[PDB]
Amino acid sequence: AVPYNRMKLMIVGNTGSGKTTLLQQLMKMQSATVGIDVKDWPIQIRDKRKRDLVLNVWDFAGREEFYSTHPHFMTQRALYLAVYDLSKGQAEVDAMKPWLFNIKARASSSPVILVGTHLDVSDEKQRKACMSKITGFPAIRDYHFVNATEESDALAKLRKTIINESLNFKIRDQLVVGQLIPDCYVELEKIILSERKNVPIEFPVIDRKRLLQLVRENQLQLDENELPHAVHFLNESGVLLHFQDPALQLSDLYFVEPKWLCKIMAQILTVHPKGIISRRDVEKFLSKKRKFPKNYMTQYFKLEYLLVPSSLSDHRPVIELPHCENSEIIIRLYEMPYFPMGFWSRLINRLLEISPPNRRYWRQGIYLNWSPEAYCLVGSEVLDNHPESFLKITVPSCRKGCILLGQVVDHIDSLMEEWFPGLLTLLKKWALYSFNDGEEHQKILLDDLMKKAEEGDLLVNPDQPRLTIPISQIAPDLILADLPRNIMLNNDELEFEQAPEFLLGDGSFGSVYRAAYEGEEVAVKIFNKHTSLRLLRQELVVLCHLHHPSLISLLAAGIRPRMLVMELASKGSLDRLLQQDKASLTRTLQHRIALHVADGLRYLHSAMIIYRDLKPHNVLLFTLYPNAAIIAKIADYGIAQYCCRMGIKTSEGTPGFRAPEVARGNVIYNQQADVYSFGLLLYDILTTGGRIVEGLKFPNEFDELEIQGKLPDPVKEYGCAPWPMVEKLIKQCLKENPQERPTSAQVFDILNSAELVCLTRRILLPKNVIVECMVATHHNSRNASIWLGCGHTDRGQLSFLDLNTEGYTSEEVADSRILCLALVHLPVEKESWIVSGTQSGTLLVINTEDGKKRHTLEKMTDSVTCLYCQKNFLLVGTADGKLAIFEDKTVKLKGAAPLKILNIGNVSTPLMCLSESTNSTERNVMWGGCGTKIFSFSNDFTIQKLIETRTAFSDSNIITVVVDTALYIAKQNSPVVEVWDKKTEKLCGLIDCVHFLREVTSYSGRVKTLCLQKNTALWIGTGGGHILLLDLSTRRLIRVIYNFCNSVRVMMTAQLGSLKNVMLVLGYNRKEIQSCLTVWDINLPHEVQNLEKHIEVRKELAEKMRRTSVE
Ligand SMILES: CCNc1nc(Nc2cc(F)c(C(=O)N3CCOCC3)cc2OC)ncc1C(F)(F)F
Ligand SMILES: Nc1nc2c(ncn2[C@@H]2O[C@H](COP(=O)(O)OP(=O)(O)O)[C@@H](O)[C@H]2O)c(=O)[nH]1
Repeated sequence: AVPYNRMKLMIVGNTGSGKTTLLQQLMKMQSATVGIDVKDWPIQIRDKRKRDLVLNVWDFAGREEFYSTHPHFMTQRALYLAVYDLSKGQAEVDAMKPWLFNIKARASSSPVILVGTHLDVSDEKQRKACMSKITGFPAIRDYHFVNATEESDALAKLRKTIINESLNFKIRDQLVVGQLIPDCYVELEKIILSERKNVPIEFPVIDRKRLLQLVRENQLQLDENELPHAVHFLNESGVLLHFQDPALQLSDLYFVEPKWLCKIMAQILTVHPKGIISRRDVEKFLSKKRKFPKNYMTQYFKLEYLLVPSSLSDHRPVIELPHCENSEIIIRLYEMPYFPMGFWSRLINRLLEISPPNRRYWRQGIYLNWSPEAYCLVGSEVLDNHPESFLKITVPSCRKGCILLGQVVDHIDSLMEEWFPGLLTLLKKWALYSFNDGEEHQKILLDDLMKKAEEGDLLVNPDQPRLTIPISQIAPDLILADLPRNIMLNNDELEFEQAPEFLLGDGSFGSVYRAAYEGEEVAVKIFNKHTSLRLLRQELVVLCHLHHPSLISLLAAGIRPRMLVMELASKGSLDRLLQQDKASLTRTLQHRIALHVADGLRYLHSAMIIYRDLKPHNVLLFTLYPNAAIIAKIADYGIAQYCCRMGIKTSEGTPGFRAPEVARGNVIYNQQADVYSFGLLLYDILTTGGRIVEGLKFPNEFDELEIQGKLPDPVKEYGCAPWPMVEKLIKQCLKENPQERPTSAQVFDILNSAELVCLTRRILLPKNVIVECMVATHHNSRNASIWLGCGHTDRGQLSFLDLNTEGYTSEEVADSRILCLALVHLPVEKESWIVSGTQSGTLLVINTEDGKKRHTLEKMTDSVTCLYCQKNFLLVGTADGKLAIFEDKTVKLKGAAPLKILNIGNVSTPLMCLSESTNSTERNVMWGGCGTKIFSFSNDFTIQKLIETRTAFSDSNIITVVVDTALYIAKQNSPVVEVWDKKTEKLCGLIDCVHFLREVTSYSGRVKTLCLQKNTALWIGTGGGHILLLDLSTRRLIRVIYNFCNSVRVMMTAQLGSLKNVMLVLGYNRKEIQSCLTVWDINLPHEVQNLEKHIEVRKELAEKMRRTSVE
């Protein structure tokens, strides 16, 4: 709680007025001030206990050219002077009036002194009357007309004033110098002083990390929670500058020397018509520790062939209207008292769109000429013999000019709705009509012409009814004549009813009743009585130009009852289907309704439009049939506003579905503040809308989640089944730093995957415990438990992961490394038993239910390499290839050998690829291999086929075999898989692995696992971490799957929750190993096709719509 006494002064001094001269004479070569020039000014008041008053003084430059960049520095908590000469007379105060008017809106809680200058040649008696009449214009406390350069002025009353304002001037009833601010704040300021000396001279900036390091490094005791509050406070007193604005993206940097930013305009001013200059090559001529000075972020200065408005000429150029007649041209008018500082800059910027041409943009008017058919001379014409100012648009009275005027007036009214609120009141529109051509123009304000037209669009001369002028060619914005002629109401062919029964939703400003239009069914959106035409145009700027097959469409629009006919969504909104038909949302439809909305948002954000209102009641469905082309459109663009790279300043949003910065409306967000609403939609789709009704209880609890943002784990509490690939969106596109969210194209891309609609679970075993052999549970009904054979320790462990609970309940039952496992499921006597094959060569046996039933079978001659489980025959393969046959009747027997060894090889030949077939169900076609030699056998235990494979990678032993109609053979470190036919016993195909991997990439394209789906496709798992979804048919590649693992160890097919079709996968993360277990849904090969055909369908739809729309 330390005292802090340092206020800021802003002498806004016009040119020639001697603001610098008065400051110099007050604070005890003066060519001009090129921009702001900040100084300090210490003083000690006469009172003994008077706080040390030091005024951070800004000697604001006053040439008109600089004005466009001024308002961004005029902030609150500052006493604005004003300086106008008196040798000019009553004209000088009139010329100073715009400055006071601009102060009146940029900061109106700031006291304003007002001081003349150069009283040596003044006539005070005249100007005193109008100066008193000045006291809309803010609280000009006290005029203090004073001398020029000598010392005969009591203007030091400023000090007096401010020390009164030390407690009179009250930001929220506080004291500007008496704020009991913590000592950590002042310590931050103290270290900022030295940081300004340490920071590069021509590159003043510090990052966040350095600030966070020095906070604790110098024992400040400052917490990270109040740290942004501390930054904001110091920015208020003006010792540093920080731009929280997400649209600017400069939230990372911190500016320590505010004396530098003020002069960047001056420097860049003097780095063919102006506003055209070469690339900003001067960005590297300085220190510039980046590819720009002080960071790469200079070019984001909202104050590359260059355009700058400040240096634009101030004379109306030599441009003549192609036509001249009262009948042939419309002219709109806006009556405004004072052009806000920085208007024409924003206007030129916004009107540098060329998609609604020889230009001629001067400092106070754009000009856009396509041809003698259509031009739009937006320009300032104060020549009215009146004090106020007129902004006038001029267009030719043909339909092309109407389509131009009706868009220019929307863009101007969006400028004046987002950036300049104070004007709208002061703003007063006008339309210029004339009955008999040649006579002068007669004006009528717009609020009256709108009603005169609503009554009837045949505007009558009040003097004599013999003259008639249609409201079309005088003001076609009001009667909706500037619209493509395909969309126009035809009320004869419309039969709506406003009755209660025929009602649908009620989306905020309006209602939507169903009706008939041409014979089909439609959704007539008649507006309320208290609704302005501006909202109609705000929706008809989006609904009549953009065409996309995931956005709602317009069938008509008319001004008589002010409706908007739109196509009907038969199946209902997303909310009314996420509260009733809960069980109709499968895992496919839940992804289609999130892909179509993402595509809609992509097309929106690609036309410079922000939606801002992505609720779950503005996602309409058309057909719940999971496999279609147009499932989910978007509707209710009631507050959708244009959004360039500059950003938006208003704050509209339904409480609970807003970005974190939208709620704190002080900052200016951008298009990427919408992806948060989409993430919230995705969180409300994943959990079947539980959050909706939970937020319905309390509006404060509904809005805290967009302010506090403590969202639960959706899989834990709400009960939803795990979707472990979309939970990487919901946990990514819900962040707090807007720069770190995925862009809309990048969240459409992540959602345009067949993996996401598949990876169905994902488990990570504990740190550095590894699996080498997996076996599922054949019961599939007791629970979802999958025993795993560990291999990390020298001894052998037998873990048992339980899939639904994720509890790794390992155990140590083996002495040596565990190599193979198998589950014998005999309903006879309820004998479900798991046996294993150790690297030592013993067949350990364990019962699932019995905690201790270790009936260790008679150990084989050598180690164990594989095992296989109607026919309940156990076929054990040793490293010698001495295949053994046990039996299921000896499950209780503790050590035995039921049948004889069918030895087919020696110790040199390792035998582990045993497999059966799904063709004809006859186990007699069991295949396999002993060493570098394939073989088969049957129940007769005879070798009915031995096919040696001795014919660089062609000299390796066998690993896996699968048999549906041919043979597939993998061998150790083989980029190929040697195919064989079971009829000719000859090698037919050679499916090269790395050849296929060449599209995604001493190549580690190994083959460490292999599986074969029933009759659809292969799953070839590569030791490099890829899953080759090879098509079984002839050669086609469905998809290669990667970027989730580093080495796939084992793969197999299992069953979960009494339903089949899951594909377990056990993978390495390569000495730190994180053994991972994905569980795919084996519908994946048919999915990659169905999804790709769907996408390719609607992309054709989107192109047929957009291309034809140009006509
Ligand atoms: C904001 C909703 N607007 C629309 N809504 C619809 N369709 C429906 C919306 C619904 F919600 C329900 C519904 O389930 N209801 C239950 C009772 O309460 C409301 C009606 C039924 C719909 O069509 C049959 N079509 C077009 C529109 C658009 F405005 F976009 F044109
Ligand atoms: N009329 C008049 N002008 C003065 C007097 N003393 C200084 N000036 C002018 O006032 C100017 C300073 O005005 P300033 O606010 O810095 O103008 P800016 O640089 O364009 O913003 C100097 O350039 C002087 O030429 C004076 O006694 N009478």
